[PDB]
Amino acid sequence: KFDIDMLVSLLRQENARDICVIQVPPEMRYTDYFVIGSGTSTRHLHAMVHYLVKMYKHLKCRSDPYVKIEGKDADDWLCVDFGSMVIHLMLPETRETYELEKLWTLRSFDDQLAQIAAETLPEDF
Amino acid sequence: TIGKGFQMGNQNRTVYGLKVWRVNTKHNIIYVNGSVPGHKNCLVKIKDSTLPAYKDSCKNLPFPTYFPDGDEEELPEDLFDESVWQPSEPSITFA
Amino acid sequence: AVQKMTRVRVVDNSALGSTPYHRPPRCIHVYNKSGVGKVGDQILLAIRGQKKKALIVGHRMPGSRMTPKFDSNNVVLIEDNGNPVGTRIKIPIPTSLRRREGEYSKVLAIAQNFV
Amino acid sequence: RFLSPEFIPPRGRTNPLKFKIERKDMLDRRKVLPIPEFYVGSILRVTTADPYASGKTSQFLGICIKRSGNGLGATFTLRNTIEGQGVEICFELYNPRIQEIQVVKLEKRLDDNLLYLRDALPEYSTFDVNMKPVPQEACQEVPVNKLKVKMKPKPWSKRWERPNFNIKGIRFDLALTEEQMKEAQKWNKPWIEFDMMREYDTSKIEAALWEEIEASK
Amino acid sequence: LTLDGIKDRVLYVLKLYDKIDPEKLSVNSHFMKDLGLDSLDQVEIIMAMEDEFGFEIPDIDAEKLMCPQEIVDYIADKK
Amino acid sequence: APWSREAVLCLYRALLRQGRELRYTDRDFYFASIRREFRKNQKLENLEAREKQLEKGLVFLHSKLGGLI
RNA sequence: UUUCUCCCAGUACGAAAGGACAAGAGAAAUAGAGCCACC
RNA sequence: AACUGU
Repeated sequence: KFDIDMLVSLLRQENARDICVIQVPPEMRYTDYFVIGSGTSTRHLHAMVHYLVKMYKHLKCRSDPYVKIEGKDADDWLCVDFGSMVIHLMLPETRETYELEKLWTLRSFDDQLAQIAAETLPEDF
Repeated sequence: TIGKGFQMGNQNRTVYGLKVWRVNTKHNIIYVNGSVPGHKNCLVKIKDSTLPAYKDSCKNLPFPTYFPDGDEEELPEDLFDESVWQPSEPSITFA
Repeated sequence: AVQKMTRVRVVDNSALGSTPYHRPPRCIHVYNKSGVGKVGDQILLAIRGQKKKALIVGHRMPGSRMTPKFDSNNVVLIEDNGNPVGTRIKIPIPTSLRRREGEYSKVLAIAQNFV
Repeated sequence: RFLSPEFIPPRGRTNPLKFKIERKDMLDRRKVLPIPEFYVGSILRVTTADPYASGKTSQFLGICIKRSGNGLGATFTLRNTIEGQGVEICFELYNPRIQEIQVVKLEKRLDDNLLYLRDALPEYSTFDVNMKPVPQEACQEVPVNKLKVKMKPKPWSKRWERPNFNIKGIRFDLALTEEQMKEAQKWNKPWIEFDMMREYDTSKIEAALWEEIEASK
Repeated sequence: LTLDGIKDRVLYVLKLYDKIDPEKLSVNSHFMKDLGLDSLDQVEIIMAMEDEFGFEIPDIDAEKLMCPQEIVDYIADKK
Repeated sequence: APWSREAVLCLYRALLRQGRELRYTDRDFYFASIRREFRKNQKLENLEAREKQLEKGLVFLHSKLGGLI
């Protein structure tokens, strides 16, 4: 079957510059594993993203339906949603700016979380 | 259909392609997906699906009808579809 | 239930959203075949005199059973390229967006709080 | 003897056989999943299987604010404020995806419906998700919280001040003048409390249900 | 174990680190003053030594060493 | 500066060991980022603020690299 | 009732570039006929 | 401009 270990090994084969994997406890109602990936260029991002899905489709998953690829339009961030794992593939410079690893390592303590601000909705007159 | 008076209704209508989820043999209750025209406690006419896909479903069913008098094999009191989760079954965990 | 007008709250760290502004927000367009916008539905929001795509993450309309009814309308901005405008989301976000049809992994990859 | 509301049938022309069949499924399911006794105002933690997540369960804690439905389709709603966001989740008692039900704090509130807590101050509605279960006395009635919540500015989701709602858990005096109550009282409909045509008795039905439920056990 | 081997190997791991300038990387090279190391700077300096020789050095006495020969002695007696 | 500078040596060293014990992620990025974390933050901090940073790292150390897998 | 996506399949075809059918599945939308377990 | 079944 298609599992975490198989994909990461495939990620190594296609030479992902950055791979980060965060497991999630059952209490949180989200994916068991969240994965963050990197690639040098958009062309590399497209190639690696396609490779994982192509390997996924070939590697059993007959019970599971085909997985559509998200973010291919963006040249800097591509994300593929598999059954038990989600891999987000981006550029190294794009990776550090978003700091996805901080989000999951620090579930609610990430620094950029505080940077969010609010707005208003008052009656004009 | 339910009549609404001058405003309507009270017209014969048919709903097609309703699957059966379960049948209670003791009380002869059939559990059918979807809604059926008419009010509660209203008599309805039930016949095998006439859709082209289900042209010949009686081959795997009692061809003339089910005869309890024959008693070839006593049926369970409650008949369930495979997907249906029977009560008293373990709580479903999405694994 | 996001629809015409419908004062909304921009849950994002985007510069336009983050900066306070006097004008109440009048959402323009709902990116759906139907006219009603619910959680996970793309919408167009006017912020700071500019138009930016937004993704609904909460609504005050009564919802289906076994789900939490939010007390405020929450949205997240998404760029044209598909990447979120803001790098962080503060309000708790339902995790149903993952299974919802569409591209929601990026926004979920930006949502710290999940309920 | 605490008879759960769902077992009590409502008046109507529905076949009694349906209730008997529905009760059998309810009673059989209760063996699989234990449904603890609780009342509106009690804080509960409910374990439910997560469909969106894969092989993961979660527990949600909130104060029970409303009970609705009957039979196998009965549902209960518990409210809480999480990350400053008020959330109300309607849990169906007999849904197979509810793994377990825990009454963290078994208690009652002034009103049988706590929807007005949305208009009340957030602190009255804020409850810690990780709060541990508090002790309970079996040979006692559930504790009744008589604290009167303070409302937010006059514009509310519903006009609780009206006699129709007749909420006894709201500090109307602080936020409403006596004249405003008189305006609200214009909808008193005093004849309604005196009308015997709107009275439905289930005491005999409730008593009969108890033996049937215990007999199934 | 060879004391000279540790002395030049300890010096080697000190030499490996780039931030510190080995203007005078003697066997008695000091850290706080000779190398001008902050409280954190000495940390990674010990860490490079720890990696080479099997770590297991605790800081309770490591920050007291203050020179490669002193850690050399501490390495020598613990191996 | 720190409440105890000894924790830092134990804290930092374990991170490097975990990187060599961290298979699924890219070891190269983990090493550079972790060294940045110490260099970016520990240069200047206050005792109270430093306590939070070191405390989170200690839990980060003691919880299988804080969930990094 | 109509539309979109998927699948078939990066296959057929084609020097490459590029890129299908039909059959099947899933999503919606509207129209029509209904329904009240839930909201 | 808000307000409200306009």
